[PDB]
Amino acid sequence: EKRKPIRVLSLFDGIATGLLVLKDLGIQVDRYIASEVCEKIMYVGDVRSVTQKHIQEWGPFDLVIGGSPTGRLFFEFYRLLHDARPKEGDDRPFFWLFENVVAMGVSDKRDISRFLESNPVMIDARYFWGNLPGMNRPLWSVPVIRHLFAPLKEYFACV
Amino acid sequence: GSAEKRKPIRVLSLFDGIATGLLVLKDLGIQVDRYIASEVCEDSITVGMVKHQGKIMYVGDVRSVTQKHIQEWGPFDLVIGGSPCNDLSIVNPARKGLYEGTGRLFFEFYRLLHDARPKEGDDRPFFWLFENVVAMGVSDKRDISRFLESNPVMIDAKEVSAAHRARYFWGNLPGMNRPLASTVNDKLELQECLEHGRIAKFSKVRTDQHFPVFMNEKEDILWCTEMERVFGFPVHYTDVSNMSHLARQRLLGRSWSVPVIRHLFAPLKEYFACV
Amino acid sequence: GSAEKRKPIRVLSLFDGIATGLLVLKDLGIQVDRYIASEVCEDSITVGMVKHQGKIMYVGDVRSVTQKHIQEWGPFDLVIGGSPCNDLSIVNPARKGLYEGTGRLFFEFYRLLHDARPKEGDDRPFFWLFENVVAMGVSDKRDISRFLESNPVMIDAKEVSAAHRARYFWGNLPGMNRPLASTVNDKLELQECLEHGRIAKFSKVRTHFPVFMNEKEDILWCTEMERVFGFPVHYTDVSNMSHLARQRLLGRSWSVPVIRHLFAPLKEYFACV
Amino acid sequence: AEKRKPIRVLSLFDGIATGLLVLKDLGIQVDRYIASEVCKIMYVGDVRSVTQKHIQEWGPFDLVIGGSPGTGRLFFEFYRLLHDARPKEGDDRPFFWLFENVVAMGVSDKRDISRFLESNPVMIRYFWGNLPGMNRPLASWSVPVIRHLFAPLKEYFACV
Ligand SMILES: Nc1ncnc2c1ncn2[C@@H]1O[C@H](CSCC[C@H](N)C(=O)O)[C@@H](O)[C@H]1O
Ligand SMILES: Nc1ncnc2c1ncn2[C@@H]1O[C@H](CSCC[C@H](N)C(=O)O)[C@@H](O)[C@H]1O
Repeated sequence: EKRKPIRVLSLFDGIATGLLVLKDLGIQVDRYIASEVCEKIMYVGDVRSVTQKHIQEWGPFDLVIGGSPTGRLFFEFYRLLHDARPKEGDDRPFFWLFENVVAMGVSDKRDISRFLESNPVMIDARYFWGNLPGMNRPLWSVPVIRHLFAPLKEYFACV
Repeated sequence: GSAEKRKPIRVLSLFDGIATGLLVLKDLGIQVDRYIASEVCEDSITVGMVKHQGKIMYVGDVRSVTQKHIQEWGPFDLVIGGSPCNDLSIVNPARKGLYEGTGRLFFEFYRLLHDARPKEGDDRPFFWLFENVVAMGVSDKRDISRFLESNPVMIDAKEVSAAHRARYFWGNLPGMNRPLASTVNDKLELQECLEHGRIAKFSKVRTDQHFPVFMNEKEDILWCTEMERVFGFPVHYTDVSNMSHLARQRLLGRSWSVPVIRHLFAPLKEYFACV
Repeated sequence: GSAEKRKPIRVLSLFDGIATGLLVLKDLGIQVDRYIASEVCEDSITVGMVKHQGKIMYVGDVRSVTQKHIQEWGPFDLVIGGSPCNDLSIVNPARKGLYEGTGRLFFEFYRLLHDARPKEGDDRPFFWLFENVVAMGVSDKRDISRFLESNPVMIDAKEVSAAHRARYFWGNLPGMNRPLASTVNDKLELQECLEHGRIAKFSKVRTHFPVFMNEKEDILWCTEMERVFGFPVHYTDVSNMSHLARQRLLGRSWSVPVIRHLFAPLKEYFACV
Repeated sequence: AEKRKPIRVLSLFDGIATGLLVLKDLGIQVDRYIASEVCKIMYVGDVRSVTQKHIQEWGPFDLVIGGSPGTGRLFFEFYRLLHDARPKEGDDRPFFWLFENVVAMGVSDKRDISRFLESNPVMIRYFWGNLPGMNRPLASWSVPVIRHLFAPLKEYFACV
């Protein structure tokens, strides 16, 4: 019931973008685990090696971020999301973000919006899906993720 | 470890095809509470609609099914599915893989399965089955096994039928890898599947330059009824809706082998009501 | 007026189609000694050869059967036939008539019948049946009746089935004009012939779109037409035939209950199971 | 097996009195000549009015002729008359027939007529018949032609 430092799971293409944005906002970090798709802050290698058991042991996680500024990188992210989400009945704050380029298949955008149950924020240009306050939508990339992540200051401890 | 009357089974069937799951469950004597099927091909929907007398509740495209739908229509005891394989098969040179094309339909399964399983603390029996081809990329198979947290069982219908048909089966059904029982009911040879006045060249048939049957003086391919027997279906199972022989052969070519599904489903008799 | 054991019936079927005659004879319990069929359509031959387990002896084009063949293959007790009608039907404006085109095929029947008739002094029972359409020219009907020395009986399958099909039957079968029995097997309504989840617009089909399904208009399915003409379901589900080929085979066929009505008095002449 | 008797003729020929003139040219006695067209020497009108019973009553017949110097109607009416007038099995009495048509006919028509009559035609016009001399192997108005064709009839029937 009190503000604690954030714990992060990153499938982002830039393994350190999330940590830099978080420290840029002054948010304390108790955990930051980075992974990549290829083909305690910690690098864990291929996402193909991260099992659900690893997600359990390293967790709990408060933030899950992924994407890159083809669709294989989304579903992997999706998997991690599913494995890191709080179970039903747990109301603790949990947030996620997924970025991709606007130049994508219209089918890809529709599929991602369906799977995430959310419509994207367009920023001229990139697409950003998330459940942060302000990313609710109808129907480098560092400072923009900073502004999008700003509401995390009202949920986790700041230094 | 508690006592209760065994209840009929509730099934969610994605990519249902010609309703092999319901046919097999009925043949095992398992009572079916409800059977919700997701399918888009109108020929397959007509087959399942006719041959099972409107028991199936069709819900259309698997991508039109939300988690809210799974909760409101559920609970489900059995979630089964065999997604399209044209973008997974190494035979296709234009295959887009598991993550693109029609391959990503697999994730819909992965999606709805997760929406359908019981919440933590619910010890109710819950079973699932996902089927696909053996001849896919090693990376595709590895990734499917990663997402399902299960390693597949390889079963070939040739052991229990007259068809060469090796498939991967992921799932938590009891005793999936157990040996298959060969009974008298199974037609192990192609000759047993042919119509009167036809001779089989080989023992088993493969799904060129081969017409598998001789009729009098000429060569010939299999008839629709003969493939129905080859795949284990009742004769004339696909004889609906004026569809061409090519349409029926296509429907049967994508389907599950009935005795294989029967082998996989049989242990469900110890969990649900039986007629 | 003499005594003898009833023997199985010997049949010559010209223009046999999908072997309706053998089906009807079996359904009546009449034992069939031999069934020789003349037919040229490979789809029809396949239907008859599969559905009757090689009992039929196919002899090909009716024009390749000589009188010596009738003697050597015979004797026959029953000679049946329904010759093609495309050149007799007034619906066809290119019709060549009874004496030209495929109309003259009738005379082949007329020929073989006369080759199969018992000789003078032979009182053995001998029956024959020739069938064709009602919608032919008056002169063609008069000439068929003159060559066969018989006047036709008009029977419409609509009395014992869900199909409008009025046909002329020449022959000497006992009591061909007697009233038809509407039994319990008879599906008099098109609705009784449809598959699950389809609704019939009309009581009897005349072959627009005769059925509704899920608020969508549709033509008859193959099994539904099989029921409409009185055949067993899936009787024509052989040989990878297109749906159009099945509809063609069924559209040329005899109505099964009508042939059953016509053949039934044969039970008092031949061995029955 | 008896002495020669005058000939009895059934004519469906196009040309009502051709056969009688040819028979008189050969000096053959005629006891009966029944003439008909498709449209004791009697004309009887339309062949549609001629029945098996009329054939039996006016008969017996020794010679049946038909044709013309579509072909289907003419030939099939002739074939009906030939069948009705033919001697029954066991009757070995002399019986002959002839059918003429123009050579300008459908090939299928020629094949069908040869099949029905069980004979191959004499080309000259086409002439089918069973007279001695009209026996032919498989292929690959003016009345003296019928005169020579009918010549063998004076060895089977009485001559004036
Ligand atoms: N988007 C979609 N939603 C639901 N079903 C789909 C679909 N896309 C394809 N399908 C169906 O998925 C099926 C995969 S083949 C599986 C057939 C089934 N196992 C049987 O035994 O009959 C095909 O029939 C195809 O029509
Ligand atoms: N020259 C020929 N010799 C034998 N059969 C022929 C023929 N020409 C056409 N036929 C056949 O004669 C049939 C006439 S329709 C009669 C069908 C049959 N009464 C039934 O109930 O099924 C057609 O099937 C056609 O294939």
